[PDB]
Amino acid sequence: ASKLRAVLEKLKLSRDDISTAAGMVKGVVDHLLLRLKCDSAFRGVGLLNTHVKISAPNEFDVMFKLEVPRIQLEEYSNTRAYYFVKFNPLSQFLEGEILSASKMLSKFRKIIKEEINDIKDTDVIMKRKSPAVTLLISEKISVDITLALESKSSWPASTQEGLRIQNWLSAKVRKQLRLKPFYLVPKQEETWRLSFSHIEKEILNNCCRKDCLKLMKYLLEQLKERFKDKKHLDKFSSYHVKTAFFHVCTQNPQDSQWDRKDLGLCFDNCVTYFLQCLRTEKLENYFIPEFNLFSSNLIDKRSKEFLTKQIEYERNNEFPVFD
Repeated sequence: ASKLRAVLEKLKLSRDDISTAAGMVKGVVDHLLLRLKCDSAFRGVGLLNTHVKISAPNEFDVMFKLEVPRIQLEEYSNTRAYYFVKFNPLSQFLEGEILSASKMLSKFRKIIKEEINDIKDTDVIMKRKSPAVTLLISEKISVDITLALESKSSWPASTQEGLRIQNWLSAKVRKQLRLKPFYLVPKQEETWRLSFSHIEKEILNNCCRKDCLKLMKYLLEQLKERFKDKKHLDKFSSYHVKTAFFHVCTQNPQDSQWDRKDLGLCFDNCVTYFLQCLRTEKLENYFIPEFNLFSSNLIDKRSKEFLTKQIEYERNNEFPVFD
């Protein structure tokens, strides 16, 4: 608890340092939006605030939402996650009715690659590669730009038994969140994966819950840094940790179970469940119950067994990577 609270301080000591880089990123993304709106295709483009999400102190993530004027979806095979987008506008990115993910990004990447040349007293170069447009602002600040399709229609069938926040928060809240829009991002058979970045931020607003997530997130960040030379922990992300955390929040709905005094216990339980998911290879998507994020296809047993060893070692030795 003492060391965990000392780590939570180090996180507060890091966020105020990013205040500079936040403005540098915020300045560049605004430039790109000004041009994209001029284009007839990305005319209804906007920023979905997540201010911008942080993966590491020099690693940012931004998402450009584009409200497609009414869409129709077809579930590719029985993936429950990857769908086809079909259809006057956005007719250049069509393979008949099929909306091409490749074409959309190919246009998206070019337009951005034109604008980065514009200085604004700032250096910015693109890394060609992967559903995101990666940009290195100056020489340190990295930004992964993603293009998502905002749909204000009802959520897909596979979401029906997701977002189990009835006992934890309320069923009226769940309903309210399911009225908010859902987004499709690319990932190659020209199929679009679902995303709920906005819903992740929503539950942060409404204990040591967020503190447990911060530590759990930081634990992964630090383990990835130590074994960055190795190619094992590159597959994992904050989403995997955050998804696992939400499952523990469902299992432990009461506010009494997340008391400020019981930080180490609550953190140990969050660590324990994440370890269980790696061993069992079962981390269900919190929105798509059938979709397993730790499926052998996505993440091999080598990467999970390796992460299991490190996190166990850390807990056993009072988290050496923190100090």
